[PDB]
Amino acid sequence: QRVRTVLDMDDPAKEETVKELRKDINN
Amino acid sequence: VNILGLTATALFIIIPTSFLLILYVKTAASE
Amino acid sequence: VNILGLTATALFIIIPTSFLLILYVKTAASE
Amino acid sequence: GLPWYRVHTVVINDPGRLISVHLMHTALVAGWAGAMTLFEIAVFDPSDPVLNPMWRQGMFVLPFLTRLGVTQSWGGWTISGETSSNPGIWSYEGAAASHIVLSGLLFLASVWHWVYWDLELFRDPRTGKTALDLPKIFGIHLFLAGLLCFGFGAFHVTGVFGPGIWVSDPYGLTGSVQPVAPSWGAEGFDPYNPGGVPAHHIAAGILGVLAGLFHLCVRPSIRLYFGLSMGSIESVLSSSIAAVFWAAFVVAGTMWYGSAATPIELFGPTRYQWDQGFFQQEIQKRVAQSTSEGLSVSEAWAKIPEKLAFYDYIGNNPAKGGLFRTGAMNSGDGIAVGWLGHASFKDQEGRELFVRRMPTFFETFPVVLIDKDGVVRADVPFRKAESKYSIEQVGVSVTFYGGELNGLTFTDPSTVKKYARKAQLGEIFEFDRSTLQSDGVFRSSPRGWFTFGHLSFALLFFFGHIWHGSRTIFRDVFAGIDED
Amino acid sequence: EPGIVTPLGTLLRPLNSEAGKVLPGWGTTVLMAVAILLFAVFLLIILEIYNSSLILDGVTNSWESLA
Amino acid sequence: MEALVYTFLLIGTLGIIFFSIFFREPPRIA
Amino acid sequence: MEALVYTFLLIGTLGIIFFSIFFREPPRIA
Amino acid sequence: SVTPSLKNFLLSLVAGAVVLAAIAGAVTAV
Amino acid sequence: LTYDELQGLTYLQVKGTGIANTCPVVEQGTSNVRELKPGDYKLEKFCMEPTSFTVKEEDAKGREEFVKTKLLTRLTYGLDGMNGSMKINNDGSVEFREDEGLDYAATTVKLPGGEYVPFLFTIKEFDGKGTLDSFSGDFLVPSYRGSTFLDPKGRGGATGYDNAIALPAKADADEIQRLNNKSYTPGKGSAVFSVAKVDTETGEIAGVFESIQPSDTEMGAHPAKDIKITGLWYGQLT
Amino acid sequence: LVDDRMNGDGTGLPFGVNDGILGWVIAGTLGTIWAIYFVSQKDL
Amino acid sequence: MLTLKIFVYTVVTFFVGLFIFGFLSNDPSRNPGKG
Amino acid sequence: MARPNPNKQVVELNRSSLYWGLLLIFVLAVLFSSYIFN
Ligand code: CLA
Ligand code: CLA
Ligand code: CLA
Ligand code: CLA
Ligand code: CLA
Ligand SMILES: CCCCCCCCCCCCCCCC(=O)OC[C@H](COP(=O)(O)OC[C@@H](O)CO)OC(=O)CCCCCCCCCCCCCCC
Ligand SMILES: CCCCCCCCCCCCCCCCCC(=O)OC[C@H](CO)OC(=O)CCCCCCCCCCCCCCCCC
Ligand SMILES: CC1=C(/C=C/C(C)=C/C=C/C(C)=C/C=C/C=C(C)/C=C/C=C(C)/C=C/C2=C(C)CCCC2(C)C)C(C)(C)CCC1
Repeated sequence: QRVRTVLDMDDPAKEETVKELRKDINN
Repeated sequence: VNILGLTATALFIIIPTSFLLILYVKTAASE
Repeated sequence: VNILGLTATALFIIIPTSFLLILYVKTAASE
Repeated sequence: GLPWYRVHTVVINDPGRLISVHLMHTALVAGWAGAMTLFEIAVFDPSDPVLNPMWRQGMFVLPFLTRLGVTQSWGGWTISGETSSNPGIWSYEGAAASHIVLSGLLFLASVWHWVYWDLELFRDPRTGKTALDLPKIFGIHLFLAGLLCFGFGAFHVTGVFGPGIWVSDPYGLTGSVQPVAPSWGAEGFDPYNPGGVPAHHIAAGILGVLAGLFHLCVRPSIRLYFGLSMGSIESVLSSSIAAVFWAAFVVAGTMWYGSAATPIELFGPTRYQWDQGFFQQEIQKRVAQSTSEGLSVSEAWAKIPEKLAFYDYIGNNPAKGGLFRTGAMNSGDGIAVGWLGHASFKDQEGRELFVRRMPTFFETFPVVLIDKDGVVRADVPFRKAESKYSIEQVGVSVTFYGGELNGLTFTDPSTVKKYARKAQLGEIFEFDRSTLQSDGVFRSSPRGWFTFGHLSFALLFFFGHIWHGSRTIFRDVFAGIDED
Repeated sequence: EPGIVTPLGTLLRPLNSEAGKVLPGWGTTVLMAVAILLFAVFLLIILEIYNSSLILDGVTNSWESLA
Repeated sequence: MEALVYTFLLIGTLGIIFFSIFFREPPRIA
Repeated sequence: MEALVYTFLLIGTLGIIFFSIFFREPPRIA
Repeated sequence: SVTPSLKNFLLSLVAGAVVLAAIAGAVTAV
Repeated sequence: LTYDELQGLTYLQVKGTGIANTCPVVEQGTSNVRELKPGDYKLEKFCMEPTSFTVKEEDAKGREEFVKTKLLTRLTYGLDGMNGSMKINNDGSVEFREDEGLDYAATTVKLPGGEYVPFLFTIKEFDGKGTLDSFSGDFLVPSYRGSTFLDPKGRGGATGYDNAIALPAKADADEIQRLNNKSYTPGKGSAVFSVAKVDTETGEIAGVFESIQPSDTEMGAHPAKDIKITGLWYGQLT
Repeated sequence: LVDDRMNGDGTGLPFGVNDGILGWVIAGTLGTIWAIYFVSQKDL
Repeated sequence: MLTLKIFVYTVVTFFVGLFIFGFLSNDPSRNPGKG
Repeated sequence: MARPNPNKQVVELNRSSLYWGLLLIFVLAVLFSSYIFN
């Protein structure tokens, strides 16, 4: 449910994940 | 065996077949 | 592998060599 | 006499023997299809569709049989792991035998057309010379191709009369051969939409029938006839080779990037699903859900399917093989026989760490453990002196959830290092390597081999199209220039 | 000398009897060019959809389209 | 594997038979 | 085993070279 | 209906037609 | 066919028809069953005819079920002419015993996939307890092969080589379940019989049965499967 | 019985004809060939 | 099975009838001999 | 055309082309044998 947590948890394992590459202008 | 018999059979087919085909093709070119 | 590469190499040597020898022997008998 | 590379030119002006060599070629190709099917059936192991699917076993034409509906065997097994009590005629071996019989019949027809080449059908009724009305023949062939395309799209893939096509969920878990409704909107041009295939085939078959009728009726103009050399069969050969390598590029790109017509349950995952974290994202979303709902970590990782966990593994990446690493992926890294569970890493301070996953380029990759905020917290150093982030210094333990090691926690660095090195490759599995004597190096997927072969053929056929267009346009100077 | 006469060859003979028959002028070349440019536009459309250079409403252009 | 070899050898022998029957050198009355 | 194959291939290449030099089709000036 | 990507694509088709007309005019300008 | 009209036909007009493998059918009588005189009866002309063979099987996806087979043998699966005694009480309790007869039939079925499953369809030494609408019990399933049966290499239990002799240096410690011993240990099977039709003028009883029994073990080898036989049964009382 | 079969074996069956359609197709085929031969006689 | 039997009976009857009426079709006249 | 096929042509391969083909085959074998044996 926590998209921010699942984003910050997929990020260190893989920085090229589309969740990290998508809608990150807001970040 | 499974593979040494395989290569033995393949060579025994192909090499005499090559020899016969060489002789036949030269003969047939000589009609 | 040790023997499948062996039969691959042997076939790649012999079959085109057979083809070339057929054509050459036919030609040399023709001329 | 002729050079060896010109022998097949003896059938340029012999339509009957051109038909004969085409028939022989068709016989050889059908016989290859049958024999390849029988080889793949003889060497295929169907006992585990989850951890040993066909794309782990080097099956090349088995996915193409499964894609259009052939899913059962005469050996009593279904490709979906069920039991086939009445496979019928059209099993895998049935299609193989049908192709062998077709090859034999085409061989006989090729013999007949080689012997009876001098058919008055091939004579022009005006001058008595041998000729082919190539625009009319193209019209007939285009009409037939449109009819066949329309029938394939309207009866086979829709399930109206045929079996449908293979359709799966986005994560390749519950795929089966299903009837497919056409998609007549813009979504019909979605490549991953299965509904685009029947709609394309219906519309393109109708257009092919209409254009074939047009080419049956309307004769070409003199300007375009002379420009494209419609009286020469080599012009048709050049344009056909052009269309064929265009199609080869299309199918190579479609297979490499994935589409509705290249399912992952049949061909394996794509490299971009590993690059963009497709299965990793789905697994972590399914774990984040049911954690908010109120389950612990030991469960809700056991709820994760081993098929999905196997999909999230770089050893199934099609872009991790080699040009001379031959055979099945099972011969590369063993047969996968069990998911060990998710590995969670922690330090002495208790913060959670994640292994940096190996990118597709890297044959080898350093083991790095990164915290939630993107800071490297541990590694397996190359220099075990004046190091600051080793597993021993940081005190990293690993706990497994959901697999054969569920609930187990390891604190010794010698085992934490090996489990981190395995977690570098994604989800951790146990592999039987003694059965096939696997060498421990990654192989390529059938989609990767397909893409390589078809891209190479596409470039070689671009050269062939150049050569034959050159031969057509410059025929009168083929033996040399006019000297005047 | 004539060829080999077969019943099927006689049946198929009118379909191969008009070799070299052409229309004067340019014929339907303008219509062919219109069809070719329309086909080029269509191929560009599908290429840009599958390249994600063209974004449409119901076209997800991802594996989630399997859903 | 061995069944493949046996079937191949048998069908190759039958192909040689077929060719020797139907594509033989025709005996000439001269 | 593989060393035998490598040596045989190299020696066969050198034999082809030897034959191409000394048993070439002679350039005829007519 | 029409996305900004679709509008830009249609305008690009218009621009391509314009530049083809321009190069035809450059050809006939001699 | 009823037993009376079966005995009304001669061997020449029964021969080749298959009726010799078919149980008699009680065409007359009633289905009240409990309207039977209780007491001690001599079970006589007991006969059993299968109508279905199914084999317990496990597929790749993890599902266990009884799959349908193709009967490889011909009409040789009938049991008939068996004898015994049965006890009926006024409350409806019944005890069922089969003494001897043609109480075994070697049968072979083919699984989808081409696998041969031989088994001994038997009901011998069957103890059955229950009620008139259903009584369940156990029966002995002997070994498919006798102890003097020889394999294609001559090895066997009470006769043979006890080792692979075509290999002068390979018969030891690995083919122990193939050569070191040929086990003929008997098995057991479960059955449930249910009386359906009865005629008290003649004492004939009939009904359906459902049995589950092990298949052949190939003389201490590849493990047996469970064969589920549904069928009809018939008999006469006293 | 567990399966269906013709059960025509033995029993002294005339030409092995267990169904009259077999005798009819035998008679029809023989009579058709005879009729072709008969309407085609005196033609040699 | 009965369909297969009917088809095979038709095939065998056809070929046997061809045989019978072929030898009935003036077969002793089909020779190159004189007289 | 007639009873014989008029499109009969005679294939030729001189000794220089034989040497080139043999060299090509053996050199390809030398180059690729290490990779095939792996
Ligand atoms: C479009 C073509 C195509 C594609 C993409 C595939 C793909 C596949 N086949 Mg396949 N197959 C094909 C056509 C194809 N095949 C045909 C035409 C045949 C009949 C000969 C076979 C026969 C075949 C067998 C019998 C087997 C495969 C297997 C394989 C799988 C393992 C990977 C592989 O190909 O081996 C690795 C591929 C290569 C190393 C390619 C070699 C690269 C080029 C050709 C070398 C350049 C030429 C060079 C000059 C040769 C000189 C060498 C000489 C010195 C020896 C893979 C899924 C295997 C499998 O897993 O079976 C289940 C297997 O055992 N196939
Ligand atoms: C109701 C209408 C309808 C529907 C819904 C579809 C739906 C579909 N059609 Mg279409 N089509 C229709 C009618 C329809 N069509 C009709 C009436 C025609 C005319 C007969 C066609 C002709 C047609 C063609 C010719 C193509 C399709 C394709 C497709 C697919 C598009 C998505 C995709 O995978 O593209 C992916 C494919 C592309 C984006 C094509 C890109 C090609 C580029 C521009 C060039 C590639 C080669 C180039 C030389 C590059 C060389 C290499 C490079 C490195 C240098 C989809 C299945 C494509 C297909 O089959 O895809 C598998 C395709 O190639 N259709
Ligand atoms: C009754 C005939 C028949 C049938 C229905 C089958 C059926 C099958 N064959 Mg096939 N085949 C046959 C004849 C047949 N074949 C013959 C004649 C040959 C020799 C050429 C073969 C050789 C062959 C091979 C090489 C293979 C099979 C395979 C297959 C299987 C999957 C087919 C597939 O993936 O389609 C895919 C087919 C296509 C994508 C073709 C699309 C057509 C293109 C796009 C046409 C483009 C040009 C066209 C003119 C444009 C039209 C314009 C438009 C406006 C109309 C299936 C069991 C495959 C398999 O798994 O075998 C084990 C496979 O590998 N077959
Ligand atoms: C379907 C397409 C196709 C077909 C019908 C032809 C047909 C023709 N080509 Mg070819 N060509 C094509 C594709 C095609 N080409 C491509 C892809 C290439 C680029 C690689 C070329 C480049 C080319 C050249 C450069 C020449 C021709 C020539 C010829 C003519 C004689 C060929 C001959 O005798 O070869 C004889 C070949 C052999 C005796 C042995 C070849 C063995 C090869 C090298 C390896 C084995 C191939 C393998 C068994 C097949 C599997 C691969 C397959 C999947 C493609 C003939 C009209 C010649 C011509 O125009 O003559 C006037 C000529 O000089 N072709
Ligand atoms: C290096 C590339 C190249 C070369 C020089 C040749 C050479 C030849 N082609 Mg061509 N051809 C090519 C590639 C090539 N082609 C490819 C990729 C295709 C598509 C499959 C074809 C399709 C084709 C056919 C079907 C035929 C030939 C034929 C011929 C011959 C006559 C000249 C002709 O018609 O040109 C072809 C013209 C071009 C290649 C120019 C194309 C320019 C386009 C319109 C630009 C469009 C750009 C546009 C903005 C799209 C941008 C896309 C982007 C967004 C991705 C000649 C031997 C004809 C012939 O008479 O042969 C005997 C014939 O029948 N060609
Ligand atoms: C299904 C299995 C199929 C089996 C495959 C059968 C085909 C195998 C043989 C095909 C190719 C044969 C080639 C013959 C070669 C040959 O025929 O001789 C040269 C050939 C001769 O041309 P001509 O027209 O002058 O020949 C006239 C006739 O005598 C030839 O038919 O020229 C060519 O164009 C062929 C290729 C260029 C020649 C150069 C290629 C060789 C260079 C090798 C370099 C090695 C050195 C490397 C050092 C770094
Ligand atoms: C299982 C059922 C089949 C039973 C098998 C036995 C059937 C009885 C066959 C006995 C025939 C006796 C030999 C007659 C002369 C044979 C040579 C001949 O023919 O010599 C020829 C001779 C020359 O004139 O003819 C003649 O002398 C006249 C000869 C009369 C030919 C008899 C034909 C009877 C009717 C045939 C079927 C009705 C046929 C109609 C079918 C049409 C399509 C439905
Ligand atoms: C006669 C007859 C018959 C029989 C048939 C048969 C038996 C067939 C077959 C066949 C077959 C069985 C075939 C097969 C084939 C194969 C092929 C044709 C192939 C191939 C190959 C290739 C071409 C490859 C190449 C390569 C290599 C070598 C490696 C890698 C690279 C490449 C890929 C290039 C019948 C009775 C039915 C009918 C009557 C008649």
